[PDB]
Amino acid sequence: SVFGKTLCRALPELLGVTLGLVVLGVAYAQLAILLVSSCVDSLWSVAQA
Amino acid sequence: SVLRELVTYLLFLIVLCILTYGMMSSNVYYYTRMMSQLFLDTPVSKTEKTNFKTLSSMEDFWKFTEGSLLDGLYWNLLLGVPRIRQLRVRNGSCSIPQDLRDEIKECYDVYSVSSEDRAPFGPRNGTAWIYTSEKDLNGSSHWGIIATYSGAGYYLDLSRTREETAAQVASLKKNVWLDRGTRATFIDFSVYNANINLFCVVRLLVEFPATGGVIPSWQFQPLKLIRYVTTFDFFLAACEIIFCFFIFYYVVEEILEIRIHKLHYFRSFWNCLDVVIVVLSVVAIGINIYRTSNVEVLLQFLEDQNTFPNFEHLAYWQIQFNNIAAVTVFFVWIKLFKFINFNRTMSQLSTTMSRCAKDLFGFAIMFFIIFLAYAQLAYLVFGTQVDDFSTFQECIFTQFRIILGDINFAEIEEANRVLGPIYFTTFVFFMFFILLNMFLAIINDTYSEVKSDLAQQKAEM
Amino acid sequence: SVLRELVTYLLFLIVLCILTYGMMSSNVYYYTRMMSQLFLDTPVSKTEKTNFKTLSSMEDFWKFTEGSLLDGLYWKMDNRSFIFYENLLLGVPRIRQLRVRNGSCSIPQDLRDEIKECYDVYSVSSEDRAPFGPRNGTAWIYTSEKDLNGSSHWGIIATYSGAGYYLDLSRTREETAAQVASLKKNVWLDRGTRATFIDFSVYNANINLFCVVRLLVEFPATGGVIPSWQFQPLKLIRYVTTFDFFLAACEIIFCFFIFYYVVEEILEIRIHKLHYFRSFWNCLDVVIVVLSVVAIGINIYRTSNVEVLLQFLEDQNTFPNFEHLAYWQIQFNNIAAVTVFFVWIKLFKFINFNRTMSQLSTTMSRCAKDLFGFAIMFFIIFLAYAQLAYLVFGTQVDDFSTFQECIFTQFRIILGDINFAEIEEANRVLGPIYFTTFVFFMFFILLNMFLAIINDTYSEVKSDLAQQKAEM
Amino acid sequence: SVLRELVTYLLFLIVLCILTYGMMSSNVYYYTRMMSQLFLDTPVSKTEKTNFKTLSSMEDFWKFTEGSLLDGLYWKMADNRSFIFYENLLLGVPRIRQLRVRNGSCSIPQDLRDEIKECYDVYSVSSEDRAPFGPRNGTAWIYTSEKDLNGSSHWGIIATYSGAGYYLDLSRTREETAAQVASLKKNVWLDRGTRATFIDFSVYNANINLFCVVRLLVEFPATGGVIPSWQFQPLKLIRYVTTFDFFLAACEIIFCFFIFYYVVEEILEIRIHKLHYFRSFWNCLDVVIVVLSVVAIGINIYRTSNVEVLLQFLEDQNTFPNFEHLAYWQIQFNNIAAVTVFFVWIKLFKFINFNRTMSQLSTTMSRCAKDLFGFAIMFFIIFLAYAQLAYLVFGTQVDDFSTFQECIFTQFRIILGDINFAEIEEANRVLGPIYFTTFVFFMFFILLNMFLAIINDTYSEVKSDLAQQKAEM
Amino acid sequence: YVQELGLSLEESRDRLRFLQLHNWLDNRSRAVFLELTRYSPAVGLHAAV
Amino acid sequence: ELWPWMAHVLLPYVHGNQSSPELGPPRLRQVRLQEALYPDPPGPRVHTC
Ligand SMILES: *[C@@H]1O[C@H](CO)[C@@H](O)[C@H](O)[C@H]1NC(C)=O
Ligand SMILES: *[C@@H]1O[C@H](CO)[C@@H](O)[C@H](O)[C@H]1NC(C)=O
Ligand SMILES: *[C@@H]1O[C@H](CO)[C@@H](O)[C@H](O)[C@H]1NC(C)=O
Ligand SMILES: *[C@@H]1O[C@H](CO)[C@@H](O)[C@H](O)[C@H]1NC(C)=O
Ligand SMILES: *[C@@H]1O[C@H](CO)[C@@H](O)[C@H](O)[C@H]1NC(C)=O
Ligand SMILES: *[C@@H]1O[C@H](CO)[C@@H](O)[C@H](O)[C@H]1NC(C)=O
Ligand SMILES: *[C@@H]1O[C@H](CO)[C@@H](O)[C@H](O)[C@H]1NC(C)=O
Ligand SMILES: *[C@@H]1O[C@H](CO)[C@@H](O)[C@H](O)[C@H]1NC(C)=O
Ligand SMILES: [Ca+2]
Ligand SMILES: [Ca+2]
Repeated sequence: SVFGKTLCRALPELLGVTLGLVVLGVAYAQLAILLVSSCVDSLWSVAQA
Repeated sequence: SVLRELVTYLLFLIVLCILTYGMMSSNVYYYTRMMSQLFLDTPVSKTEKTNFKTLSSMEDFWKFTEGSLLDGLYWNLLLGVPRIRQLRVRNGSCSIPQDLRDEIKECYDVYSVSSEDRAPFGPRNGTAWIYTSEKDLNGSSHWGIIATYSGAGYYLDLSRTREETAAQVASLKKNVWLDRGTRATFIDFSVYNANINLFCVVRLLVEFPATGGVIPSWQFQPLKLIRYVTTFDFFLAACEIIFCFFIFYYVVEEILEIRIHKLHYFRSFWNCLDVVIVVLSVVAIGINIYRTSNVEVLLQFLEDQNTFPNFEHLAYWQIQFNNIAAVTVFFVWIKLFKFINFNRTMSQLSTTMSRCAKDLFGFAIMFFIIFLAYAQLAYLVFGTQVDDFSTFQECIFTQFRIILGDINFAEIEEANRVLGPIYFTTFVFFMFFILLNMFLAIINDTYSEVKSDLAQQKAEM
Repeated sequence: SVLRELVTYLLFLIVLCILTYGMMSSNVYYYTRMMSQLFLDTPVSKTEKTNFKTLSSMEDFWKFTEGSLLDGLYWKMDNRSFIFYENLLLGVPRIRQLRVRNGSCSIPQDLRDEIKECYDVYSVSSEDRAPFGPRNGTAWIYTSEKDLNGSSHWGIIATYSGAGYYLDLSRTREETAAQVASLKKNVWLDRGTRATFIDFSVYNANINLFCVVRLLVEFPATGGVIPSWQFQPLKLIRYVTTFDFFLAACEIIFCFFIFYYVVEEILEIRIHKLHYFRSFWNCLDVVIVVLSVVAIGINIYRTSNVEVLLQFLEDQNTFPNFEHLAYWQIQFNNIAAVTVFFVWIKLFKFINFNRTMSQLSTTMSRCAKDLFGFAIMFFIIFLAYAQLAYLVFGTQVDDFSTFQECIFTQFRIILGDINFAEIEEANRVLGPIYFTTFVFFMFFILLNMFLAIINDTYSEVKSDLAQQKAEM
Repeated sequence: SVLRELVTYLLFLIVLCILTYGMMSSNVYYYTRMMSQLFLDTPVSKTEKTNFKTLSSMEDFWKFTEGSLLDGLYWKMADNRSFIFYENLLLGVPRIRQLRVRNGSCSIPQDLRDEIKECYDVYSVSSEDRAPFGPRNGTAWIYTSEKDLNGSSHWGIIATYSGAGYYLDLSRTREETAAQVASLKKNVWLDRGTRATFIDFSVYNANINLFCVVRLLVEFPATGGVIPSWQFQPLKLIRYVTTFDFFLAACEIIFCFFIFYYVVEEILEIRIHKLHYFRSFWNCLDVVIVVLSVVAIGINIYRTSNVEVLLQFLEDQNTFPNFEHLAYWQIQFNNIAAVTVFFVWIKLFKFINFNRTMSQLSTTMSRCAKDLFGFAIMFFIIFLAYAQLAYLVFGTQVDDFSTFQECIFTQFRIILGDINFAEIEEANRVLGPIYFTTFVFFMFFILLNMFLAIINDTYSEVKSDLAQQKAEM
Repeated sequence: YVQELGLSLEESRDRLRFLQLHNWLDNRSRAVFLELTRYSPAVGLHAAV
Repeated sequence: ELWPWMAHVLLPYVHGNQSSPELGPPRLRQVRLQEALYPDPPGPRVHTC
């Protein structure tokens, strides 16, 4: 009976973790999509890292 | 008090998330990739199944320069005239060993400023056979693949019609222009899209190593011309001025606040993040206003002219502005967390991280020590064979991709049959079963301790 | 105090890094890249599409040697050859073969009347030594290993001797073509042929860096062709420039550091502190000094004997025998790379400056015995699965051809790099059972046990350091 | 004493490893690869790109037959034999067979019996044709029963085909076989009633004493299309030729003696001592090991005792050598032996308890198994619930969910990250991405972590009990 | 544009040639949208192509 | 070039005396759009639609 109870009581924590993960992912995705815009095809190390 | 900060942050974020929309929604990527396919992968001629990306010989370069290049330059095109230049080295710049000089009588060192050649060669007629310094050649460094190339060299500028450029390149090929001393060659031009508003500066470099063969590389840079003829322009102009007002408000309130906390202000993470955001924003605004007040040659070359448009001082600033207005967006987005950490079940998830960061940084140091040991071993073992470990940066990035599951393992095993698989197996085992679990151990212990102290010392009265 | 050890180790690390940076001359990769592209990817003829990497029969091999090989070897400006107008071809290339003798195995009496000849797999005890063909030259007479200055090779199927039937080609295409045509007319590759080697070298005087090229073709006893290649950029004219003298001085500085380390370590265990092996850093130090002295010995032994280069210089119309130098250079590179890796992980002896690093190091050291104990069980299970996979797919898949291939493939399954389209069709039942059980037990059981052990150990260490401290 | 059983187990393991090394000989993989690439990768002719692996119609089968097949089978050196790589001798003659069905074995609706004049059912034993057809002169046009043909069932991909049908034994020369297949193609042999076709032959390769049996099957489903499959199996039927073979025989005898010792030791204990004996999990492993070993010994004895097919083939060598049963039993023996070796190696955990860390881990695993089973019930229920949804929604368009077991395998491959989204996405614009994303989240974020919670709790509890009992007594 | 494309026996090709020659949908034609039917008498399932 | 396609693989598949119970003649339903289109684009064509 424990397995069902645990997943029921950890829902707020798991939802908070997913919200943080998706906010961080949105930030990084916008950084990446706005970062290149060049089509250089070379080791632009500072921008490549 | 908190509500005012929340509403002003949402306003500053809603203006910013639509100000960046006008930067990524201009379809510049489509134009750049259209030009890339137009100039790169089209075959030199129908009888050769080769393109600029797969050049391998000097004759391939001569075929390309009279071929797909002319077709692309001649068929919203040809801002002024293109230019082609070369950098070469000096006979005798390297020393032949004594016991072998009886058979070999020429030595051409790798490219260096000290070994560069400045004497005239061939028929002393014009600019193609005389050395011009960097200061009067209107150029700068390039930072190529196997060396860093100066802005000097032997240059020649073509003309506005296909026939005369073809005649010029045929004359150059007739009396040999690319000897054994030729180390690099550059082709530069500019194209005006003229459709809505967009330039494109195109640079092509071919490198001749001291051993043999060629190495091609390319660089396309889309500029930007500012003009307001549609509501889609005035809307972004208003957004930009409101954004500038927002930085003004933030900086004036920061100056107001620092008066009371001249030293007791730089200990909290949020305030230092705010000040780095505002300084990045003011730098971006300064670069933007510097660049926008340079419309004097952007339209001067639209008329038919026979001069090379030296559009490098603008591309550099266009590149430098993009990759600092991107980190600003990242930092603005990650400041939203401060407003999120107000729920009763959300402040635990933030205090946990703020309490375990001290140990996370130290274990990151140790992890990177081990990571660099593996990277250096891989560089020393697979350096000359694999092409994924050809340079140290490539070794680091290849290891990072191996962690994420981007293995090749074919040439890794081919290069070295023993100590090649050993490296792979040990790296995978340690990075998959041991090393990446310690971060989770630290986080777990911190979360347990935080929860225990928060639920035991509180929730008892 | 202790900072003397820190500064000594920092100086040693700087010297080692200087040595390895000088050893790793930039853009040597492109040299070998162009050589391999010229000799390995060119089609054997204008008509066909096969290259050296895709040889399939003896006729393909004969088309290679009268084709792409000769086109790449001989370039147009007797006169010498320059492979890319820069790489000088040294002397002449050499072609050798190893073959077995007819009757080297036994045909069962049941069908002896139908089959007359059998040729065994290659082995030293079963190789032919008798003349054959038009017995006039050295290509038809067996020459011993000692009279040929050869050595073993350790190919893919077997380890081949340094003897065999050899021929030295010419300096010009117009004679090498005739020699190869003459070898092709009078059949030189029969059913007894087991291996063939082609060897040569180039110089490229621009940089100071030789290149030794060896190509191998193996003919298994079941028909077919297996090709292999090796390009090694040696360096034999060490002292030409100032940086060369700088590296030479750094070498003797490294020797002094190694001598100091070994004398200090042996002084520490003359009669002082018998059996210090209970510690871990001491074992690391003795491993480092052993590896360093082995590397120094290898370097001294391979650099004091370059007479094979003096001779070739006396007469530049012979075969430059440089395979021993390439082999020892590879050995030296392996030893040096391992030594550098083990030297780098010695920083953990010194990163204890704050308290957080001390806690992290204590936790890392205290979770060693539990992790070793569980790794024993993990590897028992891993090897059981590897043996099952080897016995089931060992003749069909080619990722399970050998036991070590099975181990590597199992390590790559975890990262998701296999087909499973060939695993499922090689055996429809017991094929997918292995895959599903392996994935389940590796992901949902063993990884979680590793993390559970680490979490418990970290919690206990933090707890008892918070108990003994701040409470006394 | 523990030492006695330990040393006898190590001796058993050594002889098992010797047997496995002996049976897995020198590189037979290269033998198999050369044969497979010769017969499966060469294009059917010099102007098409189709090989046997990518057959797509009935005319492609005819192109392959009088084509790449004869090119690979017959190699030029009075009616001289053929050596495939100048080393592999072709044994006797190849054979070609087909299995058909009957016209009118189907049910056409009465409202459609005016533009549909013939329906052929799917293959089944109760529906296969047995009547002569075409130019009913030879054996290719006359049915032959399974007993007159010495055949057996096959278990192909679509169905399990019997060992009967219409067959031809080809010739030893390229010209005669080409004429035979041209005659078969002229007087139409493969028609809409054809359901399966087999090609069978064998080679020897006297260099390493090892036969190779080759079977190629092409299935024609009732719904149209072509499905090819292949099988190359190496065998060893003349074992005793070298000293190593005698060494292997001695090792096999030693293995039989060890198995007898283990079974008698088992029965000496099960008799009276500890009548229950089943609450150990080590006794179950021992009994399954001995059962698998005795099954393998029985299969080996039944298989190597009769080689009368080889003896009959050695009388005259112008006939078809029938080695299919030997290959079938070789595959069965290989499977049984591999599983036995795996379990014998697993049995080693019974002896690694030499310190206080091994016992801790073993106790942890033993105490965790029960609730791991309890939660694995739920994990498998949810896994099968996702699998059946994938089967019902994507099972008619995607080829990765076409069968239920294939759905299970694809779901296991998704965990490793070996997913191809390029075909699943357009199979259903909605419920396609939903299935994938929910599966990934609830498999990595939820169900993978409950296993950790359980294991972590039981390990910590075991350590706490072992440290509270100790240092307090 | 509903074109029957019937004439099962032999005149289907004639109808196709007449449509091509008369320029039925030469210019200003977005899609073709050809679709008829299927019927597997053995398995007992129909199909729409 | 879809007319050769129809004449080569479609009509033999429909009216051929082989396994293809069609159950009803085929059909064609194209569009006209009531407006012509410009010629082929030199270099790059339309992005998607
Ligand atoms: C320059 O080249 C010529 C021939 O190309 C050669 O004779 C001369 O030695 C070279 N110069 C030096 C300094 O080697
Ligand atoms: C280089 O120097 C300045 C840069 O604008 C200019 O006056 C001069 O004409 C340039 N030289 C050229 C364009 O050849
Ligand atoms: C090979 O050896 C056998 C054994 O004596 C002999 O009969 C046969 O003629 C030999 N064949 C050749 C080609 O040497
Ligand atoms: C073998 O070499 C001798 C010496 O030159 C030559 O006369 C003879 O023709 C050669 N044999 C053949 C078959 O060419
Ligand atoms: C082997 O080395 C010796 C060195 O004294 C040399 O004379 C001999 O020619 C070499 N062998 C061959 C086949 O060249
Ligand atoms: C198949 O049987 C039907 C009636 O059962 C008959 O009309 C048809 O002609 C038959 N076709 C062949 C090929 O025997
Ligand atoms: C059937 O076999 C007989 C046997 O003599 C032969 O005469 C006849 O030609 C064969 N039928 C055909 C169609 O070839
Ligand atoms: C089946 O086996 C028997 C036993 O020798 C043999 O006589 C018969 O020819 C075989 N069947 C066929 C079709 O060859
Ligand atoms: Ca020491
Ligand atoms: Ca027992």
